Amino acid sequence: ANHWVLPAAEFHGLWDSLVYDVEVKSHLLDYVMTTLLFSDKNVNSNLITWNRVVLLHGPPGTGKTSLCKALAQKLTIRLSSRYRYGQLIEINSHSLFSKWFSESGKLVTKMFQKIQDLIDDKDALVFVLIDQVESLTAARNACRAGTEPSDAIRVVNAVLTQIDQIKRHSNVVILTTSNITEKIDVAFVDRADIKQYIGPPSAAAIFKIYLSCLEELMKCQIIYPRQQLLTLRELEMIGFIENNVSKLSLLLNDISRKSEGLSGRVLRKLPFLAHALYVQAPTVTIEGFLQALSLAVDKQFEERKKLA
Amino acid sequence: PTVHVEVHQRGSSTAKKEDINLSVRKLLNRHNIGDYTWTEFDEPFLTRNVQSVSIIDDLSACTVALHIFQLNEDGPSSENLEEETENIIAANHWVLPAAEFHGLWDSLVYDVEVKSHLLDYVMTTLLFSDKNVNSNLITWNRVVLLHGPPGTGKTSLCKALAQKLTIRLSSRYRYGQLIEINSHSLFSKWFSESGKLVTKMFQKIQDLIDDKDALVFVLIDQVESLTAARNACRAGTEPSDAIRVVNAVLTQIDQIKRHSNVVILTTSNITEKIDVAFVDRADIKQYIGPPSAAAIFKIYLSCLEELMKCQIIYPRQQLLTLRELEMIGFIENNVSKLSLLLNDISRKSEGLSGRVLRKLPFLAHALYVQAPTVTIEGFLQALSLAVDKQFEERKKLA
Amino acid sequence: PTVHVEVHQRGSSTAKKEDINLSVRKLLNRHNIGDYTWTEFDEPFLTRNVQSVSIIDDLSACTVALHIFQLNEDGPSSENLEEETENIIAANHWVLPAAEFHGLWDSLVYDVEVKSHLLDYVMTTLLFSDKNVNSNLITWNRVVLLHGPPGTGKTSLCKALAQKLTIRLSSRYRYGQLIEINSHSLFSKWFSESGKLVTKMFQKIQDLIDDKDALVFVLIDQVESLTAARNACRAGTEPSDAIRVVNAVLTQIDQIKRHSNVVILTTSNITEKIDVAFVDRADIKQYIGPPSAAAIFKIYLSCLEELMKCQIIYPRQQLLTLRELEMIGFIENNVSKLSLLLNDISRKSEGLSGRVLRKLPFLAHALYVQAPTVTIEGFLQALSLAVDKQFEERKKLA
Amino acid sequence: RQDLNFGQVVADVLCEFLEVAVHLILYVREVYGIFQKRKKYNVPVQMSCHPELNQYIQDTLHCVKPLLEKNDVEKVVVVILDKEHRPVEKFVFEITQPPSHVEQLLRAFILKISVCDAVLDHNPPGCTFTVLVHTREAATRNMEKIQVIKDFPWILADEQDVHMHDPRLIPLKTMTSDILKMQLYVEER
Ligand SMILES: Nc1ncnc2c1ncn2[C@@H]1O[C@H](COP(=O)(O)OP(=O)(O)OP(O)(O)=S)[C@@H](O)[C@H]1O
Ligand SMILES: Nc1ncnc2c1ncn2[C@@H]1O[C@H](COP(=O)(O)OP(=O)(O)OP(O)(O)=S)[C@@H](O)[C@H]1O
Ligand SMILES: Nc1ncnc2c1ncn2[C@@H]1O[C@H](COP(=O)(O)OP(=O)(O)OP(O)(O)=S)[C@@H](O)[C@H]1O
Repeated sequence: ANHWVLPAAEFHGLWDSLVYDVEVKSHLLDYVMTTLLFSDKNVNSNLITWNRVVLLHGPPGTGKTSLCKALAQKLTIRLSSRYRYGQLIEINSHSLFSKWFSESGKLVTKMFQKIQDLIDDKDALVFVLIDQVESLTAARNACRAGTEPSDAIRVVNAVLTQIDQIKRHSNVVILTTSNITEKIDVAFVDRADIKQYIGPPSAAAIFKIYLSCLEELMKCQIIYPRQQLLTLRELEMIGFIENNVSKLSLLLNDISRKSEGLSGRVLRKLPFLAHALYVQAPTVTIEGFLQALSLAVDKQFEERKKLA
Repeated sequence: PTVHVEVHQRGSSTAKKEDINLSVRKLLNRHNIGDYTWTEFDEPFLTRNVQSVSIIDDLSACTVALHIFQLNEDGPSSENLEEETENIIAANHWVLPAAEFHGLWDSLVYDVEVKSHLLDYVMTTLLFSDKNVNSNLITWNRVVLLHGPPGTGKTSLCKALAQKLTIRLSSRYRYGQLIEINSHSLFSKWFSESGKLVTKMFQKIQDLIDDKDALVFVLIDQVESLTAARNACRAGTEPSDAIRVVNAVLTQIDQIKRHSNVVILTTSNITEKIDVAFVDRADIKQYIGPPSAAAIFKIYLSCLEELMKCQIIYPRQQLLTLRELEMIGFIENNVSKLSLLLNDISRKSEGLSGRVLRKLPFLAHALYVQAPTVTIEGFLQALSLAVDKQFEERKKLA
Repeated sequence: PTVHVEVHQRGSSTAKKEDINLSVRKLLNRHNIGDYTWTEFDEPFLTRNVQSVSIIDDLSACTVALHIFQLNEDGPSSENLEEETENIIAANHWVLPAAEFHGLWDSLVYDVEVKSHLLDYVMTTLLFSDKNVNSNLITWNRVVLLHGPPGTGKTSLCKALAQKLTIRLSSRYRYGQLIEINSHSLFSKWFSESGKLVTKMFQKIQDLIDDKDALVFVLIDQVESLTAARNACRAGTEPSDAIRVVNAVLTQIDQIKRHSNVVILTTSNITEKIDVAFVDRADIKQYIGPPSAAAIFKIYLSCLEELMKCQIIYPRQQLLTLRELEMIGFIENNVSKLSLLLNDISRKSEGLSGRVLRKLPFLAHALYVQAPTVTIEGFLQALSLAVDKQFEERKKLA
Repeated sequence: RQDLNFGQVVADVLCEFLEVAVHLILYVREVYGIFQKRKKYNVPVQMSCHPELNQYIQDTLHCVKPLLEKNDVEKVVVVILDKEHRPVEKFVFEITQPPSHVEQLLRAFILKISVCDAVLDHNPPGCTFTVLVHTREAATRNMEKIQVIKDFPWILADEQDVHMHDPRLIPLKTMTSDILKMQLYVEER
């Protein structure tokens, strides 16, 4: 399993950069706020249901792990009154299966003695990121017609019950990514209550992604002419009227509209892609760079239509 | 207006790199001048060290960069990614390109400048890594993925890319590498050992990569035999470690992105079966199909030239390429009707996989010549018969 | 116009090779002699040495080097592959020319010249191999695929050839071989051992191949058992193992692409289940259908000659061949009645495969008129009825 | 219709079953008093309280558990032995392997090795064990498959720890099984 003491030098640009227009980020924020406030409030679960489990799902490569990591960062800094710091644990399901039970049981037992040592001090806020949960139900679907179940199903079940063992305290949060929208055979689908859907960013997020990308390309003079671009608030107060100063914004807005639903990770690789193929120059002017980006979004759409 | 020129110098010689550099430099200063290559040298020392010099695309001497390379003659050094308990081959680790890969780029002929696309893509990769561009605000994982019908060059393009990249980056990197991972030798009869083997394999890859100058192109030729459809291969249960290797592979590839000198060339005949988490993790999901009429013309030109060289065909002739055939006016003045017939064959030979396209001269000669030596028009009409019979064979097999 | 001669030299005889070469020169050039064969008579010592001399398609001004051979009288040699407890013969192994395959290549009758193409393929392979044509510029993978309706002489042409060649290519290649592959041993219930020993079997074939005088003839019967199409469905049907074998054969069919002492003869009758990355690697892809009228007449001629030699028939009478029959003008005479009537029987029995065409005398003497010695005046009619029976035996089967 | 492959645990579990076994036998053979009575595999297994010795077994066996998975192993022998490294109690797990029944009959195994102290005479305390891995290749062929573990090294078949003798077998078990021919037997000396 991985481990993060606190949002490090790799943990700012994500949340400062992940951009969705449904403001699901604020939604995750206040959902977790409600969860923690109810928990310290000692409300009873039977009449009103509340669990410390949050599940994230949607197409693959849309931010779910980055969203979980940045969310952990944001919650551990925001909660500046109860927990002085947090702990992020990324439990990989792969490395737990030994040859047979009597080894894997001791291994998982040692891992969760370490986890209990960590949680014993309730000073901090601890997370767990079970990366993929479907890797624990596929091994359970093979009770017949597969490997020796005594060594596969038993271990995953002895992990699934230890999940409920850990979840029992009052400063734990459970985060997972699934990437299927129908149901999950593990007890993290029906029993989960914060099940937020993530999809491709909308047309208003392509602008904010692209401006940050172009700024980063500005930082080291890859694009020579340092021209000033304007935040979407400017294009909406101006009235969307063309002039000599806010035209690049117009072209980039048309681009953002054309690039609606590709992905999160892909809309971040597109400037590099456009520069690689369609620019063929060591330094570029933004005016032709935007046309190259147009050709690149057209190319990406053409490819995704070309894979049959 | 950068123009690249690369010189193959014979492995027997041992002259110092910069002395032969300046020698071929005044060679160009003697020439001062289309992609052309020489082997009929004049200067004695020039003859003793270099075997050939090649110009690769009316620019006389605007600017040239010079690359010198030493073809290796020993085969791949196999490796067993195991504790020697079970003898199974793991990867055919190559070295700076062997003589087997020579001429490979020239053999492969593609319709519309895809070759250059991968070229400047990797060039851009290093270029952006040079300006210290911040990783998080913009990033890219290296994975390339080539897909299409069978026989289009996709398991013949990754090796040639290794070749020319190790040739071109010679000024920046002393040696390249290549690791053709053997996908079938990664799993195990015991369960939970496939995960143990994949991490050891890619850990060995990382060890090989650690030399920040050492260029490494991992080659996974049959990813669809390594990345089974993660949801589809769960209905009708496989064992535990079927969609438990895809995740580890994905994790290690996402890990490899933070190393400056890596490419990951992958090929696939079947796309509907690879993945959903992979078929979107590749930068250039490049599609290579059957070559067009011009590419087919260049293919047949290379074939006929080679047969003229080896004397399978007795009288040497001259065949005008397409760009000369444009200027001649396509007249019938007994100088270029042979190239016109070859163009007709190129026209009617559309859709063939491009592997059959190299096969076809041999098949034509075998079946319809029954002689050990021929003229040119006989071989052309035999090739026409061969393409027709290939069409008939495709029809009768349904 | 070169015409070939094969001479069968007994296993009893011990006279050295060249001695019998010169002896057969004395023989043939004292007779000074489309296909007419002689036995080992007309001289004592050669009667002690040779068995038969046969010519294959008039003054014979330019003759061939005599192809003189001893049949080996030891059959298959089972060779297991598993390290422990194989218990399943994975590959039968003849050393040609074996005893059983004798006369096989001459019984088979095709009137479409499949033998000519499938023969000259190897001759041209040798021609391009010896004069050293570059692999990159012209290449071919050595695979032969044969398909058609069931039972038409597809496994009997993939074995009658692996002998005929060793007879033809005796001067160059000094002993042939033949490996019959037991596909169903390659698969395995275990997790990843299904391809991890296909590679082992092709490794063993390679180990047999290194001896540069051998002329290995790998044979795969009913390929669909080995290269079933990759896209069946997403379910557990055809588990993940059956995606990774079909592309484990294909990564070995091309690692033995470089040798010139190898051919891979393969058979299949349901083509639509062979993966399409194999249906393109094949170099000839030949289709052999049920025989036509002339082939039928020749088959019946062979059967009748064999019986009246074996005396399951009354005092024998001579029969006429299509050439002589057309030469005489189809006139009803003291001998032609049998020829014309057998011609009608042939002209009636089209559409049937070879198996039934060769059973038919046995059934026609097993069910219909039975008297241990039967005259040809009646027996031909006793065959005709049987023919109709088969057609009736189809209609009731719908 | 779904035909399907299999996922054997065949060769590894044995040694780690030996783990339980050895953790039992190190107890029962009276060669461990730092052992404690515990519960595992539905039997009164007697294990060790030291996690340090648990990781020592992790090294000794659970490092070679996929390395012992070669099927060449003939005799997985717990040599119960004095300072000279020569047996008094040859727990010869003669693994005649024909490649939950395994614990169904190792129920008898564990249970009867537990009863073996009613058959084992009073073996002197202060005597340790060695795991003699009898392979099909003599004199420790292929050092790699036995020294797979990096931190835990292996040694060749040096003259001392290679031989045994005094084979009086009272076959406390002969528990043949499906995957296993666990011809365990306690060859006294
Ligand atoms: N909408 C997005 N906005 C801003 N940055 C993004 C976005 N999507 C992806 N990124 C970045 O691009 C990379 C995508 O990788 P991940 O966030 O880990 O995707 P994921 O959650 O793992 O999806 P799967 O189902 O596991 S394939 C990450 O480095 C993200 O930080
Ligand atoms: N443009 C081209 N013109 C002529 N021949 C070509 C061309 N491209 C490739 N080839 C031939 O194709 C061969 C390489 O085939 P591959 O691309 O490796 O087949 P493959 O894609 O691996 O086949 P699979 O695995 O069934 S999809 C070389 O020997 C070339 O001679
Ligand atoms: N053209 C032919 N003329 C006469 N007999 C033939 C002919 N073709 C095949 N046969 C008979 O075929 C008998 C052998 O049957 P097989 O050839 O095994 O059939 P097959 O043709 O192998 O088809 P499969 O794949 O094995 S269905 C031979 O002994 C021949 O008698």
